[PDB]
Amino acid sequence: GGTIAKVTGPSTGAVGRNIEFSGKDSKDEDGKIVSYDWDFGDGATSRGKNSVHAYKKAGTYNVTLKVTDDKGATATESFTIEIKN
Repeated sequence: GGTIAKVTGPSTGAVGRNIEFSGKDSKDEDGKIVSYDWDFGDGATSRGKNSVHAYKKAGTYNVTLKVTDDKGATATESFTIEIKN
């Protein structure tokens, strides 16, 4: 009930194009979020509230964001993106 991850991005994209994802709307109800860990669903990862990824192959990818708060609690949320050739 405290901390929530939120993922903002496009539901579709194209192979080879840089796609911007944001965690900006993530929240700790009683403190601050200190880190943003992304997994783009193709083995790639990144850190930072606003992160970027290009997919190398068509597919449907489940992007996850794990946020950590200033109490060390974590929360994860998912976002599905369909990448066409």
